[PDB]
Amino acid sequence: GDQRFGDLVFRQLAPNVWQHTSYLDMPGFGAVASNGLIVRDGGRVLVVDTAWTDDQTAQILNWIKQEINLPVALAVVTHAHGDKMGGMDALHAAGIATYANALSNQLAPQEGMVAAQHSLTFAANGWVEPATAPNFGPLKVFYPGPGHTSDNITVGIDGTDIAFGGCLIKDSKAKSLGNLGDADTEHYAASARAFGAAFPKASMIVMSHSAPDSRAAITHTARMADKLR
Ligand SMILES: [O-]
Ligand SMILES: [Zn+2]
Ligand SMILES: [Zn+2]
Repeated sequence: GDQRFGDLVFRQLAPNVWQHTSYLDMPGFGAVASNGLIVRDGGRVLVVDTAWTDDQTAQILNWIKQEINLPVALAVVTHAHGDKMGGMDALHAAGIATYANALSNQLAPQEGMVAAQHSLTFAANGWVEPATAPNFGPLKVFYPGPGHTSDNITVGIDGTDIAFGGCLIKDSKAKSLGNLGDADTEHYAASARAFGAAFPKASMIVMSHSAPDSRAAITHTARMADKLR
């Protein structure tokens, strides 16, 4: 099913929703896939997450030009690590307005990333403060608490069965929680469960480093996270 386009892979998940996948060759971990999303909302496109690098992110935009040929109205990036924010300059060179958690933008420089141009803030229940998320279309942005990182956010796609956990969530057969270098080991389990609770009807869980899975990804991730505390 998957479309190969240069060194990236694109898979349609639902009407109007595609998964983008990019790779980085890192001894110790093989060629590491990272996934994000592309959403068509009528006459515009929305992107969730960059690729690892600026060049790869430019290739995402080239795939969008070829396959959709509509403007990319905005991108939201789900925390300040390179698999999610490595390509910010490519977005900015393309004139795309970029959004991230306020805390991601503050952490971006120390993580070697370029901040998004706009900051999202969150209400006490975890839902994005509306004034900070203009024109988000079907993207429903939720801060579940600290986990994979302090700043990690998640995104549901209204009108679909899809919720994106980014690097917070691992698939139901995952043998570890992957990169824990910036993790909050105390709060991870709860944050994973809060993601699930925010998007109860989402039966397709999309994530950064596994193929899409059932909601067993959420329960399994949270059980792996229980053991870090
Ligand atoms: O990451
Ligand atoms: Zn990360
Ligand atoms: Zn990651």
